[PDB]
This record gives sequence, structure tokens and C-alpha cells, in this order.
Amino acid sequence: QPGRFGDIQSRTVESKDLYANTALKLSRPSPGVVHVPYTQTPSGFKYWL
Amino acid sequence: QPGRFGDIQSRTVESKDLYANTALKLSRPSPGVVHVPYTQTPSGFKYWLKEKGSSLNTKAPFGCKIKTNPVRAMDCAVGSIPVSMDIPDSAFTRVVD
Amino acid sequence: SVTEHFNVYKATRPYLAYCADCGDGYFCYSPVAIEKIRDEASDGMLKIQVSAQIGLDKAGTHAHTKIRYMAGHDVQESKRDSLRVYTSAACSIHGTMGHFIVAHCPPGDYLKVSFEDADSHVKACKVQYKHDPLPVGREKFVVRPHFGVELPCTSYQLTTAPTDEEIDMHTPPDIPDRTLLSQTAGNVKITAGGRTIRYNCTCGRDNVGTTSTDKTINTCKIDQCHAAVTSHDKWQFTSPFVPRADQTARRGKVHVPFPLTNVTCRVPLARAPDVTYGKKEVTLRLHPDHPTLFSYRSLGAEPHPYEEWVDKFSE
Amino acid sequence: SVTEHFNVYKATRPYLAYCADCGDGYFCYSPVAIEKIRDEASDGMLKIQVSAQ
Amino acid sequence: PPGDYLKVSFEDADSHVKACKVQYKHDPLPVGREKFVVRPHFGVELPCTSYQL
Amino acid sequence: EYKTVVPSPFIKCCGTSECSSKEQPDYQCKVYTGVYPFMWGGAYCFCDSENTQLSEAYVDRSDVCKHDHASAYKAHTASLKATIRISYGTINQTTEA
Repeated sequence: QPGRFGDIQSRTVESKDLYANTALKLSRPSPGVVHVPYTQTPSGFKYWL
Repeated sequence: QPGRFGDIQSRTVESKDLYANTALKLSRPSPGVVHVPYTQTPSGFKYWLKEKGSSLNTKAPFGCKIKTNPVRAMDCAVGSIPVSMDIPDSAFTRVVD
Repeated sequence: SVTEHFNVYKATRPYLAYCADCGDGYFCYSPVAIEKIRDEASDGMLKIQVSAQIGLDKAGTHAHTKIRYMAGHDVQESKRDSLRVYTSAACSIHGTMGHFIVAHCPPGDYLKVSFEDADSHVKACKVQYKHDPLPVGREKFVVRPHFGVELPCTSYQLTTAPTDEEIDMHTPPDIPDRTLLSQTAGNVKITAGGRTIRYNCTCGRDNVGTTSTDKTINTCKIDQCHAAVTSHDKWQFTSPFVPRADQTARRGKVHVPFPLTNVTCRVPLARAPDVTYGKKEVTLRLHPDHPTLFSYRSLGAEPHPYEEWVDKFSE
Repeated sequence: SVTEHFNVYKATRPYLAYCADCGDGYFCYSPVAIEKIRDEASDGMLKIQVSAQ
Repeated sequence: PPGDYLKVSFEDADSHVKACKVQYKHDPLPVGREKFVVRPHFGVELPCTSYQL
Repeated sequence: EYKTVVPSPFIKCCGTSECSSKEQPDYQCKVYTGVYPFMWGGAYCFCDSENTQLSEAYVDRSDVCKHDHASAYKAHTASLKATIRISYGTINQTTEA
């Protein structure tokens, strides 16, 4: 779950697949700016630590 | 009263007459120093501005949304509204239709 | 054009007022003495008034790169490049005109203004000032974001045009200087070097000593003798740290520049909470970057408002 | 060698980028837009990426 | 001013900055009954001690 | 917010200077005898003790009060205006009432 331990999960270190559930959402570029504005729940591992 | 909201008061923004009760007291200048020293209770408005808390918009019952200019409570989901309806015959269709 | 705004200062001089702490822990008579800090812009811009005049030549012509200040009886002039304002860290100065500075400052509990003398000595004044401006929005954010909301606020407009706010100008007091007196075989030479002196000598002539030297042809010596510069050609601010020459009405004014105006401030938007629904429960996981106001109310006849400045990652 | 490590940049340019605060509180197109601060070091060293080279 | 560390630094003959820093909690107690930040224009002359220059 | 107006001190060297009342809000004035103030170049007065500083201060409405002020209102007898959408048959219209 987003922002908790295991918000991204990998079966092995070398696994090519990855589960991710970080609540990433885009939002509209502000009027007059080139920026790709987005919101995302901060890494649940860096919270856990 | 000093240090509280309305320590100075004016009947209108433009009024020539101001009530002020700020507890301004002068004291004697330090020896050999020019500074007109004095104590006064800090502005009660500038206390209020941080003491306010969140406004009625966050606290009104019934989900009212509060706005100013004019002061109004929008969309208060309270009570019920009687209606009297005068509908002309041209609105309906006849039972033959 | 700005050259016709700054010429209001051409009738005026800077002044050498008492500063209680000059950045070293002790007093002196400072050319940078802070007179008032004005803080009524919701965006937190400070308007600082100092006894210096910034942007002006010794002649009082506008100059981008000069500060003028007193070094004694004589006005001197030095680089605007040296002007620095600090609270807890260096403020960014957005505009300057004469006695006034507008600056954006980090929070702090003192405010220091400083510049370099024409001899490149740093000169300064420091005052206690609790700077901790309220947020414009519902988030005590720290740095302007690339994306967010334009909330309405107020700011000091960076225009030098005349304004309704004003400060009273008057003639300087009779500035004492006991180096004007010097002994000469028991006489007292009044070294009126390009000045008009007022003097008193008990044994001497007393009253106004006029321009050019006086011998004071007697034995009075420097004791029982006094002199002051008088009849200045330029006004000063009527600051409480400098005596008033007389009780008459102010000889003129200067306007307070940079008028307060309505502006929009870009506040951030906090992350959408992570939310799960229970039986009559909403569980919110809140991940603030900065102290963020969380609040809720019931939509019934009895709201029970909740209000919490959330600064920690909390459920 | 440091020269053959750097010369991978010879194919490249600095750039201007939009910048929300130039240090004074208003937006900027600086030659040093901070693109990401990386903080994987446990001793607290920061790796900062800027649009200048 | 109050702070957790004390750094002394000066420039070398070649204008290289050379320095040392130590941990040293500088919270001085107030003289008297107020933890004032800056010396005021008017107040009380309370007795204290300090290093004669 | 209030403004506190504090003129330069009227230091009367070798003399005395009685205070007088004024109508201004919270106005304080006092004359302090026996001052001997210094300026940057020396003592301001010849007389060592025959001087008096007139200290004067009073409160005034701030220069931005036209722009940053709070209005204390009594609020009563609320009137409710509603925007209703009416529709039936071909009619589908929004009216304020």
C-alpha cells in the first residue's frame, strides 16, 4: 500500500518485474509553464527506515 | 481593552474619531541618551490575526459554505421550501392525447 | 520616471542616529540606524527604514549604485553593492529608495541592516525583531513551488511613485562638536571651517558665532565653552533618537515608497491523502512536507470541528 | 582517466530550465535548475543535479 | 550567537580557506530575568562579567 | 493595527518646557527635568542640569488601515435567496427566487 513498507515489491533483487502501488497521479501543467506536475506518496521504505 | 481585539476602534474606515486604549506609557530617557523611551501593549489586532484559528467556513453546521462581499452562508442543507405552482393548461396534454 | 521620484530627497540629508547594538554587542552613533520595521504585507515582505539614504548621490541626484550617509558633519557616499540585510540568514533585497528597504527574510528573532563605509569598513545596526510570518494558505510552506494554487495576498509594490504614506521632515538640531574649539595661548580658536557655529563661552561673546573663525580674545579655555553647528541647509527625519530643533510644524515631508498592493501568492497543494473506508470510518494517512492544516466537520446539525496542524506523517 | 571520464559530456549542452525560486522569492530561468537531490548515502552526503555543467 | 558548533577559519597565504570545527553547545544563560536577544536602547544596567579587551 | 506617533524629543537646553494637553488618542506627554543628553560630537547642552526633555507620544490609525482592517458587525434577519431549476415537458430553465 502507498507510503507503507512494501509499496514497491520485487520477488528477487535481480527480478525484472516489479509491483508498485505508490499512488502516482498526474495533474494539469500550470498555465504558461512546461513542467509535468504530479503527486505521489513518499517512499514507504524511506518512511520505514 | 489593550492587547485584545478592538484595542483601537473606529466607527468607520474613514472616521475622524478614534477610540484607542493601548496602555501607552512614557518613561524617562536614560542618562545621556536621546530616544523618548516608552512601553505600550502590543497591537490586539496583530494578536487576533494569529489567534484567529480557522474561520466559520470550516465550522458552520449543515455544511454551509461561508463567503464574504456580501456575508452569506451558501448551500445550507437545512429545512424545506414550500412551493406554490401556477401551471397553465398549455403545459399539460389532454387525456385524449 | 524614477529621477523625478527620488528628487524629493534632494531637500534632505541622512543622519547619524543612536543605534543600541551595531552588530558588535555594543552601541555607537550609526549611519544605518534602523528606525522602524513595517510588516503588513501578507506575503511577509519587510519594509525597513534606516537613517541612510539609498540610491542618492552626495548632491541628492538619483544614482542606482550609491548610498549616502553621514560621516560626521559631512555627507559621504558609498556603493549600494555593499547593502546587506540579515535575520537568521541573508535576506533578499527587492527594492531600495532613500531611507527605505523592502526585503524578503527568513524567520528570525533579530534583524540586522549593514553596508560598507567609503573606507570599506562595515557599518551596521541590529534590532530585536521576531519575524515569523503567518502562512498565506493552510500550509506553512518554505519555498515557492513549480505547481500549486494562486491564493490572494498583499505585497509592497516595487514602484517608487509618490504615495499617501509620509514621514515628517524638519531642520536638524544644533549638532555639537567640541573639536571646533581649540586652545591658542589661553584664547579659544573657533575653527568654523565652512560651517555656521553657535557658541557660548561664559567669558566670551556667546550667541551665534557666525561663519569664519573667532579668536575669543581672553583666557576662557575649552572649559566653560561650547560650540555647535547650526542653520543647516537640509532637513532630517524627526526620529526619536535625534533632538528636535524647535516645536514648530514640520518643514516638509517625504513619502513612504513601495505601496501595499493586492497580489496572488503561489501556495503548494498537499498530497491527496491515502484513504480507506470502514463501517462509519474514513481512515486518512497524511504525508505532509511541511506543517499542513488538517480539518474536518460533520455536515449535520451538530458539527464537531476538528483542526490539527499536521507536521508529521500521521494517520 | 579524468579527461576520458569527462569527455562523455562533449556531446552535450547545459540548458535553461524553469525554476520556481531564484533565491529571491520569484520564478527564474536559471542555468542551475536543481533537477533532483539524491540522498541514498547513509552518512548524509547529498548528490545534487543542476542544469549547469 | 547560540548554536551547536564552533568553526574558526581563516585564509592561507595562497587564499585557500583553512578551518577547524568543533562541537560546542553555546546556550548562554541570560543576565537577569529575561532571555533577551538584542541590547535595547533603554533598560537596566545589571552587573556581570566579561573578558577585558 | 495602531500606529504610535513619537516625534523627536523637544530637549530644551538651559531652560524648561511645560507640557500641554491635546485631543489625540491615548496621548501621553511628560517633561523630564535634569536631562544632560549627548550627541555624537559631545554633550547636547551647555547647562549640566538645567535642561528638560519634553517627551510626547500618541496613538493613530495605521497608514494601511484603509486596506487591512476587520469589521465588527451585528448580524441578524437573514434573507434566503435560492436558485431553482424548473423543468417539465419542453420547459427546462433556471431561475433565481
